[PDB]
Amino acid sequence: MKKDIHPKYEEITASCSCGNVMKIRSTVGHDLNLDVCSKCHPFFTGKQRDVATGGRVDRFNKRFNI
Amino acid sequence: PRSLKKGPFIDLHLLKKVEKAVESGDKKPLRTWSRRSTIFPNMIGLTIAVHNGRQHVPVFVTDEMVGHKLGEFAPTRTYRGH
Amino acid sequence: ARIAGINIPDHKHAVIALTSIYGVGKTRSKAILAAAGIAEDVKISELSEGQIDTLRDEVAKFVVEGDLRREISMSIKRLMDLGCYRGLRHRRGLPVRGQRTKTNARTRKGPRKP
Amino acid sequence: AKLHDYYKDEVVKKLMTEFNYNSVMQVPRVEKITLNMGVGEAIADKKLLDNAAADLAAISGQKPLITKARKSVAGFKIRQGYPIGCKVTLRGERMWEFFERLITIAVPRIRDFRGLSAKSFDGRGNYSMGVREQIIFPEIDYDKVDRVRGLDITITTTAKSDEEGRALLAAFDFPFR
Amino acid sequence: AKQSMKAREVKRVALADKYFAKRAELKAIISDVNAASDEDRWNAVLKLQTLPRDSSPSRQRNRCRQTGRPHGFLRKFGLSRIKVREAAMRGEIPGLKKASW
RNA sequence: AGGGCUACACACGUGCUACAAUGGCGCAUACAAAGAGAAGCGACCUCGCGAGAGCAAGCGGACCUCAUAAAGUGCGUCGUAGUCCGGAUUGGAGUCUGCAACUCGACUCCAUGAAGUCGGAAUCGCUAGUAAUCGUGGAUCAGAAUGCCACGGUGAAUACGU
Ligand SMILES: [Zn+2]
Repeated sequence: MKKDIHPKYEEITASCSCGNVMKIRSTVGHDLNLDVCSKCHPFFTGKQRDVATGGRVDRFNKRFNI
Repeated sequence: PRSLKKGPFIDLHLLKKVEKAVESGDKKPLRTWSRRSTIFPNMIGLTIAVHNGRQHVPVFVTDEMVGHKLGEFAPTRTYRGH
Repeated sequence: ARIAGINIPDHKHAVIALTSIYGVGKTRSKAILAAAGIAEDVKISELSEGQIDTLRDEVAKFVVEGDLRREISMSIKRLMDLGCYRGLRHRRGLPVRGQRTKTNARTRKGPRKP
Repeated sequence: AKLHDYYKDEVVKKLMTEFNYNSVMQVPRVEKITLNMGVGEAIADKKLLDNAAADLAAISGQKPLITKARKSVAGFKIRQGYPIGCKVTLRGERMWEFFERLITIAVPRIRDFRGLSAKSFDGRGNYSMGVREQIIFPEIDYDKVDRVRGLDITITTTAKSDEEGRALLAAFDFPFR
Repeated sequence: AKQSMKAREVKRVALADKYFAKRAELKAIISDVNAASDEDRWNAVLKLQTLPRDSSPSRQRNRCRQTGRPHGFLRKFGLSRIKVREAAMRGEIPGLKKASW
């Protein structure tokens, strides 16, 4: 392909709360810190909560009422 | 705000209806009225049709959609401009 | 002055020229001036560099100009993003805290243009 | 792209059995992916197309090709040769890499993701979908963004039936709700 | 005479006095430090909202006895300013008379 | 059952606050009046900056609670600055009530604290304890007032005249 017009396609890291770290090339540049992936995803599971996927459980145990 | 010593507020019908759903489906909402009930992190992933005075406006429960009231997401007056 | 990346004034009571931090009124000003152990009515130009560094590393226990600014920004950001009513008041740049709206709120709305 | 390797090895291995193909060249291949963004309203502003262009440029590591309206039309008050689109052609490893990127980052990132469709296959195992919002890609800022513009996609394969593209994509564990 | 509003008030007061001393202690369960906020007083709240919100003593407007008026009420006499002024003029209120100083 | 009466391009009307050194803050310090008080006041006590919470005596009251009056006085501080004036707004975190505080409660703490430099044309009130100001209490009231009513506290000018 051409040069100097195509965006930069470095390989960055997709490290999700899923805990999976994948090396994709993209136009991101920085190390990417995620929340959900092809794994730890609802549709890719049947578990409610497919991963902590957000610690608002903390506030929910900050107010404890159950 | 609500007193901590007092806790959260949520209708029992809402909780139990919510429970039967987390028992027995994921695919459809509930048609509620309790704009004053709170959103439990356990209701996440649902898209309940909450009343607003005349209409059951639906609200998809997400992580951040936890610490407010059902009435917070069913506006009541329709302003457009003058 | 250059503490916390800002340039708090000089020839000013220490509690007061401490109020210049975006996040310190007088209360937190006094709080810091005590937690570091410096007199209040000592002007800023009346302060040494040991106490300054003490202040540097004492104010640090708060959120600061850029950090706090950004912080509140992200808070309102979650407001807007979450899709709530307060988010809508904020979106409009209106009273968010429950004021009357048909006449007042020349603070959020701005003066009576139309 | 690992997906490419995975294809070449495991998906290849699977499909030769799955279709009983006697020649690997008879076996389907993903040949290209085209991301078209029918901006359309670029008749209004250039920068939105530019923003869309920046968007389609940022999302995939390949400068875009700005499409133009074929003819002028009154139904959209578009004049002929006017840039009412922007698209990119991903093929090869970039295609595969963006593929892995896609199916493993942005597909979760779907709002109320209920599964991806299994029928928007144009008849020859060439799939076609619609994206409503770009923010699913973390290549987006979501704060320094200008719109929620989507685009449409035509993943043109060498599979020849819609079902074959379906099976092929299933080999990639496509959602297929 | 709007006997609908007055039947609502009487019905509301009747059930608040029926289930009285119940939401009282159901509240006593909740302003006290025990019950772990989740074991007794929490289940207690459930029981609260099972209990008719229409048995609370705050839903009442404290309406005038003769007219059932929402406004201008006065906890001393139980009647509006109007009905009470007419009685005051007529002398049926012992001792009451227009003040002047 | 919910929502509205609380919507908000806007205009107006009342009312509140301020724009400052005759003052702001801090400190200390006294002088009221009146009323209310029992599904209430609630001393104290204890916790909690605090919202308040627990504890809780007494009080149906010339006796117990609101309940310190504030303004003042003196100390210092601020030093005329959008300021140590302001304190809008907004964020967060609370306290409180209620079935419940999103619409649509109040308060508390922290934190930015906006306009705002005394105000067009015009225009209002008032002749003495009045104006002016200080504060107080009460009603309604689950909770809810800058409004209402009432109390005291400082306390002046000019009315030639038509
Ligand atoms: Zn993940």
